Amino acid sequence: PFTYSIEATRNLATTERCIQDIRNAPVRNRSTQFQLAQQNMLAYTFGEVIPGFASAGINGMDYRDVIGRPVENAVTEGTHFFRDDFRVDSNAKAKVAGDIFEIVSSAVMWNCAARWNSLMVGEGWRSQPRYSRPTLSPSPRRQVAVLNLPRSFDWVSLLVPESQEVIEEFRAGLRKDGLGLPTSTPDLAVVVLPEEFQNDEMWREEIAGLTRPNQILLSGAYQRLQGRVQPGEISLAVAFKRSLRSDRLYQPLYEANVMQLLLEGKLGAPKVEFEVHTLAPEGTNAFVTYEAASLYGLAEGVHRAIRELYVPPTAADLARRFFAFLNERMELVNG
Amino acid sequence: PFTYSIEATRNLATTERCIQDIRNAPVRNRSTQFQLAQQNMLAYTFGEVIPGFASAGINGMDYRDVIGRPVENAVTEGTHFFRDDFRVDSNAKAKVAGDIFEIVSSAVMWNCAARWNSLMVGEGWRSQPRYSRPTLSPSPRRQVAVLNLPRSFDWVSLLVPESQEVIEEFRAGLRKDGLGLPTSTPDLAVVVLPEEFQNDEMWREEIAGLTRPNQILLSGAYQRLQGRVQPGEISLAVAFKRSLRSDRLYQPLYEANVMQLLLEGKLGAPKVEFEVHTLAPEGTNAFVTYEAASLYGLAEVHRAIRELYVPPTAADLARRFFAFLNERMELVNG
DNA sequence: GAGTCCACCGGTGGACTC
DNA sequence: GAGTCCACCGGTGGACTC
Ligand SMILES: [Mn+2]
Ligand SMILES: [Mn+2]
Ligand SMILES: [Mn+2]
Ligand SMILES: [Mn+2]
Repeated sequence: PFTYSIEATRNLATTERCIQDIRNAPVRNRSTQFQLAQQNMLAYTFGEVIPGFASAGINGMDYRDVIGRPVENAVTEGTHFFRDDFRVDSNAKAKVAGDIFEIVSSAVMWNCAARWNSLMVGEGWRSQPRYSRPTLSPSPRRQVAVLNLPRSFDWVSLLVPESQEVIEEFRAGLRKDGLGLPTSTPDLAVVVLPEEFQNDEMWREEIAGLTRPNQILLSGAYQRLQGRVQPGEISLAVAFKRSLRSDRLYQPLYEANVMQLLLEGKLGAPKVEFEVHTLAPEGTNAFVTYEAASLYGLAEGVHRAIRELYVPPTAADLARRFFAFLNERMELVNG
Repeated sequence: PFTYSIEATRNLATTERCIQDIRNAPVRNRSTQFQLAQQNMLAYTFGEVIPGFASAGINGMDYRDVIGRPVENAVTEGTHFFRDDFRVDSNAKAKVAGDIFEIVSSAVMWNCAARWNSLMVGEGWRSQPRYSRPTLSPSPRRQVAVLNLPRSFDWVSLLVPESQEVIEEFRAGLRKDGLGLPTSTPDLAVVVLPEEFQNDEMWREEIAGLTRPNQILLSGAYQRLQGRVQPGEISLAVAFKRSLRSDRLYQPLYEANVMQLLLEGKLGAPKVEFEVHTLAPEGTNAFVTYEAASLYGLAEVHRAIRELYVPPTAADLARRFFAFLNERMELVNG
C-alpha cells in the first residue's frame, strides 16, 4: 500500500515483489543484481491510491514525496529480504522514478478526465474528493481523452488519415532532397474524445489504483484513438521530467516546435498547447529556456513553443490545474 | 602518461592525483567520497599525447579506448592507493568521460587548426604525422580558431557588436510579446581567425599535450574572439556526445535551428554547419533524427545537423576536419 | 567556505521479437 | 531467455558569486 507494510509485502507472490533478484539469472552485459520492478511497485504503492483522488493526507502531501514513495518502499523490501546484499544503482532509481512520475501524473490526469467527462455527459460533478465544480456548460462533444504515449510512439499516428496524408505529402517533398521532419512524441496527449466514443463508459470511470489492469488500461489507451483525432483536437501535450538539467530541456521544446510547424502551419489548427511538468527545476534557467518563441511561426508569420513549465506542489494541484485547463480550453469545442 | 605508470603516479604532488579523497572534506550535500580529478587525469593521461598527433599506434587506436584511457588510469590509481575503499559512482565516470571526449576532441581539432593555419600563412605543411596536404590555396585570411566553449556560454557573445545589436533588437521585438529567443551554445565553434590575429603565432602552434597550461590555453581561447567574429565566419559548430540516447539528441538539433534562424535568417550568413560527434550511436536512430530539415528554411532548405559523425580513431577525426576545412574555406576569399 | 549553477552521460525496466 | 530498442534522470567536477 502507500505506506510500506510487511504483511502486504509477504502477501505478494515472488513475481509481484517490487525487488526482483536476478543475481543467478542476469541481464547479459549488465552487472544488474536486483531489479526495481516498477509495475509491481506502482501496483503495491498505488494499488489502492490515485493521488489527488485519495485521502486528504495524500492529495495534499508534497508531490515529490508521493512520486518517491514507490522507490522508498522497494528499497525497504529489498533491505528486509536481502539486508546488506541489497545494491541498486542510482540510475535504476533514476529510471524508475522518472517513469513513476509520468505514470502517476497521467493516472491523476486520467481520473480528472473521467470526472470531467462524467460531467460533460450530463451526470453529476463527483465530490469525494472535492474540487471546485467547473463552470463551462456541459456537452458530450467536449469530453477529453488522456493518452499516456508509449516509448517509440509517433504522435502523428493519432491523426485521421486525411491529416496524416497532408504531413506525409509534405515530408515526401523533403525526402527527395535528403531531408526529413521526423516526429516522435510528448509523453502524454490529452485529446478530444472522438464522437464515435462519446457514449463509451470507460472514459468516465475514475480508476481506484494503479493495479496491473489499470496500468494496462491506461498505457494501452492511445491504441483506441489512433487514426481518430483531428489536428485541432490534440488539446494538450505534456512532457514529464522529474528534475531538470540544462541539457535535458530540449526534447519537448524541439518536439513542440515540430507539432506547431505541422498542426498549426500545415494543418491550420489553433495554438498547440505543450507543457513541461517537473518536480525539481534547479534554478530558474529552465523557465527562461521555455519562453522561446515557436520557431516555425517566427520565421514564417506568434506564440511560445512551450506554454509553461509547471512545478506541481501536490497531486491536488495537478488535478486543479488540469480541470482549469479543460474548463478553459474546451470552450473552443462547440457543445 | 597514456599507459599507466606507478612511477609517474608516485612522483605526482598530492594535489595532482587523479583521485582526490574528499571523505573528511565532504562536498555540501553529496555522498561522494573520491573525486575523479578530470583536469589532473588529462594532465596525466595526455600530458605528452594529443591523439592523432602522437604515435601512429595512438593515432590509429580505437577512439573509444583513447577517450576511455583516463578513467581507466584513474581507477588504477584509486584502487592502488585506497585498495578496497575506492568507490566511484557510475555518474562520475559518466561526467568525466564526457568532458574528456569533448576536451580531447577539441585538442585534436586545435592541432589541426595549428597545422592548417601554419599552411595558410606560408610555412608549408607539417608532415609528422602524415596527413593529406590540403589542396586549397594558402592564405592568411583562411586561417581558423577552434574554440571549445565553456559551460554557460552564449554563442552570440562571439559576434561583432553590429551583429549582436541585430539580435537584441529582434528579441526586444519578442520580449514585448512575453516571448524570447534564448541562445545557449554548441560545445565548440570553428571561426575564421579575425584579421587582427591572422599574424599571431599562437594559432599556428600545436600543443604537445594537455598539460594544465595547455588545457587553459584551449579552454580560454574563446575570450579572445568574443566580439570579433562575423556571422558568416562561424564555420562549424560541433556538439560532442560520447554516447546517444534517443532523449539526449535534441539540444544540438534545437540550437542548430536557433543558430540557423539567427545567422542565416536575420544576419544573412550562409548555411550554418553544425555536426554531432559520438562514439556510441547504437540503440538509437539518431541518424534519422538528424536528417530533420532546418525549421527556419521550412518557414522562409537544408538540414539543421549536417551530420552525425562517429570518429573511429583520432587520426580519422584529424583527417575529417582537414577534409572539412579544405572544402569549407572555398567560401573565404583568401 | 558555503552555496549555486552548468552540462556531462550510462545503467537502467519494460516493450518487442524470435 | 537473449537480444534489441527506448527514454528515464541523478550524481557528478569545475566555474562561479559572495
Ligand atoms: Mn508516455
Ligand atoms: Mn518525460
Ligand atoms: Mn565546450
Ligand atoms: Mn556535449
